[PDB]
Amino acid sequence: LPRRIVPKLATFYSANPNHEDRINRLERLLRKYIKLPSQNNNEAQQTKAPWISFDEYALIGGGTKLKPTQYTQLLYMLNKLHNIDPQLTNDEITSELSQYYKKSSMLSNNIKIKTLDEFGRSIAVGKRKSSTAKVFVVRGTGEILVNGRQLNDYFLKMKDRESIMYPLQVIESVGKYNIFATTSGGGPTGQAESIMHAIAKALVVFNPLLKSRLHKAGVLTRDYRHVERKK
Amino acid sequence: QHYDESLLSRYYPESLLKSIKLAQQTIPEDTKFRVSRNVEFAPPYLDDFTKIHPFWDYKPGMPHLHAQEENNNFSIFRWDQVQQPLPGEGNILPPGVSLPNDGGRKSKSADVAAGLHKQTGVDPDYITRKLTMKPLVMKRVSNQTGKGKIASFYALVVVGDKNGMVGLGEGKSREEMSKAIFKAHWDAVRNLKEIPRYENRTIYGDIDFRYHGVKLHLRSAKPGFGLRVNHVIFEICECAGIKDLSGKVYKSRNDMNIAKGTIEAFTKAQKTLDEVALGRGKKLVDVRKVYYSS
Amino acid sequence: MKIQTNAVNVLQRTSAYLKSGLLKETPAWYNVVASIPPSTKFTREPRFKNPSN
Amino acid sequence: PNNNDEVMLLQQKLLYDEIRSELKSLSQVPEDEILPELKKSLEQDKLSDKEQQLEAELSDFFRNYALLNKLFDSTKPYPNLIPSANDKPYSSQELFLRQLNHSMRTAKLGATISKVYYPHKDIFYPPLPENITVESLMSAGVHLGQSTSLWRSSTQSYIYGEYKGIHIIDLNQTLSYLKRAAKVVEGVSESGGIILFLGTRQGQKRGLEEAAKKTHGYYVSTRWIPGTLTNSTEISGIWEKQEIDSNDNPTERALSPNETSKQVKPDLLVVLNPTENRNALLEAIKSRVPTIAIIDTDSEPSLVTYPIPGNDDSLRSVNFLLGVLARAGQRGLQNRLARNNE
Ligand SMILES: [Mg+2]
Repeated sequence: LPRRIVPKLATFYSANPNHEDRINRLERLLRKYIKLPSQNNNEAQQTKAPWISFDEYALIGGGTKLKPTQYTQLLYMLNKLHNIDPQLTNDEITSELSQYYKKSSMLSNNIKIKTLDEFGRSIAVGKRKSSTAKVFVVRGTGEILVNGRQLNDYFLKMKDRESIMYPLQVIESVGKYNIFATTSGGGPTGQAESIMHAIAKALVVFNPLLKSRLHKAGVLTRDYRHVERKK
Repeated sequence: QHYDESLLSRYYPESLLKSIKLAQQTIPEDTKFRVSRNVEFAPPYLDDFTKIHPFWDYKPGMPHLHAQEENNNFSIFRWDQVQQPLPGEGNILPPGVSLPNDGGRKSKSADVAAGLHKQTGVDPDYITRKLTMKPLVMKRVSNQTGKGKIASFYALVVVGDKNGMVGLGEGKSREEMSKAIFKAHWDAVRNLKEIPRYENRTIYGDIDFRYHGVKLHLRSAKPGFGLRVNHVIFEICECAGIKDLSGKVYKSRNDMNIAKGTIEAFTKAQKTLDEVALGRGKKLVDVRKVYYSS
Repeated sequence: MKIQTNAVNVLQRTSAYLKSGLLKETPAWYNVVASIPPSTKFTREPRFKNPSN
Repeated sequence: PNNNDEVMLLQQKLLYDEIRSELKSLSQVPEDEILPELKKSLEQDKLSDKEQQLEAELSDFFRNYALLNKLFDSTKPYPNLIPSANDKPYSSQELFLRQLNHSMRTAKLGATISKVYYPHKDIFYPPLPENITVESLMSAGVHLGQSTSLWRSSTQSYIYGEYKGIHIIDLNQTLSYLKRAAKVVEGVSESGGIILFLGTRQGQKRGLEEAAKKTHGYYVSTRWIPGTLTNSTEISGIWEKQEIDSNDNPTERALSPNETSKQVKPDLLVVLNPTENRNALLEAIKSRVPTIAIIDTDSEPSLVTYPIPGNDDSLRSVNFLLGVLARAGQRGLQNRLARNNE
C-alpha cells in the first residue's frame, strides 16, 4: 500500500543509464541463446544490416551522454543476435531486434526490374561532361549506327571508337549485338564515352550476372568530372 | 460522395448550397481524385471553409492584398489596438514556462530552501522559518590575469537555529555581492552541524583550541553572564544558541579563521558529561543542579 | 590517513537532522543502523602467541 | 502410441510443399499457352447444377476471406526449421537439434560430479550468511591480503599473520564482520531502501548485475561519476524515476516535474573496490549514506560504516562476498513481500 519513488532503471547511477539498460537486455539474449549456431551465409556476405543511425539511437540511448564507442557496442550485439541462423532463431530475439531497425522500411523501394521492350531492345542513357547518349541495344551481329551515320564517319578518332567497343569487349559480346546510338551535346570525347557508359548500362538486362564484371571494368560508373568555373 | 440537398441543407448555410449543387452537377460521382505531391493547395487539416476564423483568416474590413472591399468601404477606423488577437487562450506560453506577471517578490531564503530541498532533501520550511543568517565577512578579492585584474566578491556567513544547529558557508561571485551571499547562505545550510551545549546555554568547561594561526581560549560562564568574546565569535554564538561565554583570541585575529576555528572548537574540543561518564564508567553530578533539586 | 569519524557516525549526524527538523522523514536505513551499531574503536591490538607454531 | 497424430500433419505439410512448388511452375508458363486453351474449353463446356454450386460458393469464399477481410488487426520451439527429406541426410540445423537432444539425456550418463567448484554457482547459488564457515571463506581466497610492503598499518587488528610475503586476513573476524554487514543489507532491503552496488574492476559486472536483480537494487560497473550524490541534479535529474507500491510493482502514476527532479539518494552503498572509489566513499560521507566495503590490508577501514576484511583482488573472493550480501538482501525482500500478502 505505501508508495515510494525509486529510479526506473537498475543502471540509474551509471553514466548513461539508458544505453546500459539496452545493452543489458541484449546481453541477456546472447547469454540465453549462447548455444544457437550462427549463419553460414555470413561467409556469403548476406547484404542485410539496416540498423538505426547513431543520431537515431541517441533519442533512446541517452542523447548527449551517448558516446560513439557505446553505439559501436550496440551494433556488435545487434549483429550477433541478427546473425543467428534464421531457422533456429526465436521470437524473443526478433522482438528485441525489431526496435533497432531503421524505420525506412515503412515505405517501399523505387526500383522496377528492367526488361527488354516489345522489340527486344535495351534502352539506356549515358552522360559525360556536357554530352548525352541514348543507345538501343538489340541482339544482332555487331552493327553500330551513331546518329544514323557509320561509326567511322561520326567518330574520326580510333581511340573514341575503342572506347565505345570496350563494354562489349569486357563481356566478349562484340559480335552479338546491334547498337543504335543517338548522342547530342559536348564534343567527340564526351559523346563517345557517354555512349560507352550507356552501352554498359543497357547490357545488364541481357544477362544480370555480368554486372559485377562491368562494374569492375569501370564502365558502369558515371564520370563526374566537368568544367569547373575557376574559384 | 454526392449528398441530397436535404442533408446538405441541415449542415451548410443557405448561401453556400447553390455552390454545392453546381459542384455536384459538374464533378461526376465516379471521379477518382488524385493527390498532388508538388503543390499543397489545401491546409494540413480538414476545414469546410464555411466560417471565417477571427485569427487564421483575414480580418473583415481590413485592407490587404486580397481585400475584396472597395478602397472607400473599409471598416477599420481605430488603430490603437492589435487588430487580430492571438487565437484560443490568447497566449503562446511554452509548455512549462510561466508568464512573468510578478517580479521582485522572491525571497532569497525561499530560493535557497527550494534549491537545497531538490539537491539534498532538506525541509524547505525549516530553512525559511527556523534559520537565521548573519554575514560575517564581506570583501572583494582580485586575481591578476593577462587581460587585467579580475575582481570577485567573497562572502562568509553563519546560519543557525539558535537551538544547537549552526553552519558556516562561503560564497564567491564575479558579478555582485548579493550573489556571493546567496552562495554562502546556500553553503552554510549544507554545513549545518549540531554543537553540544551545557544546559543549552554554554559550553562544557573550557576550550583551548588552535586553528591554523588562531589561538582560541573559550571559558564557560554562569547563567546570565552574557557573551563576552570576540565580535566574530559573538555572532556564531548567537546563531548557535550559546548565551553565556567568555574568551580571548591570541596570535591571529583573522575573522575568517576565527569563525571556522570556533565552529571546529565547538565540535572537536567538547565532550558532553554523558559521553565522559560512559567512557570512564563513572557518574558525573552537576552540584549546582542537584542543590536546587527535590 | 587520519582515522575518519564521519563514516561511522552517520546515524548520529542524521539524528541531529531529524531532531532539529532539517530532515522531515526518517531514512529507511536509520532503524537498521540503530539496531546494528558500527564498530568504531579502530585500535591496534596486541598478540601473545604465534597461531602457527 | 500417438505418433500418427504428428504423421497426419507431416503428410499435409509435404502436400503443401508440393502444391506450392507447382504453383510456381505455372507462374513461369506464358499466359498464351494456358489462357486461350483454358478459355476455349469453357467455350466448349456447359456448366451443370453442381458446377454452378462452386461457381458461387468460391466467389463468396473468395469475396469474404480475400477481398472483404481485415488484412491486419488493431512445435512452438524452433518454428522456422526447414526439415529435410526422409531420404536426404540431416541438415546442419537438424544436426544441432539432434545434438541438443543427446546433450539433455545421454551426455550426462555414467557418473555424477561432487565436491567440485563451479565459478558460476557463486553468483547464482550464494549461501546464506548463517551457513558460511571459515573453510568456505578460505576456499574463496578471502584471506589473501596484500604484500607486506604495501601494508596500511591501520588494518593491523584484522591481520592474522604474514605468509609468503603477504598478510593473511583473520577469517574469524571476516565472518563476524560479514554477518553484521549481511544483516544490514537484509534490514535495508526489508525496509524498502535503495541499495546500490558499486564495483569498477574488470569482470565484476556479472556479479553486480545479479546482486542488484535479486535485491531489486541498483549497480554501477563502469565509472562512478564524481558528484553523483553531491551534484545529483546536474548528473541524474534527467533520468526517469517511477512510483512503486509495497510489492515493488509500478503504480503507473505520472509523476509531477517536481517529483522527477528531486535527488534520489541511495539508502545503502556497497563498494567492492574502495581503494579505487575514494570519490564515492567521500560523497557517501557527505550525504550521510551508510556504506559497506571489502577492506584489504592496504585499505583504510574508517572510511566505511561496515567494513568487511577480505581479499578485494580476486573475482572469486569478491563474488563470494557479494553473493552472500545479495542473498541476504533477497531474504529481506522476500520477507517484506510476504508480510504484505498476509
Ligand atoms: Mg587488494
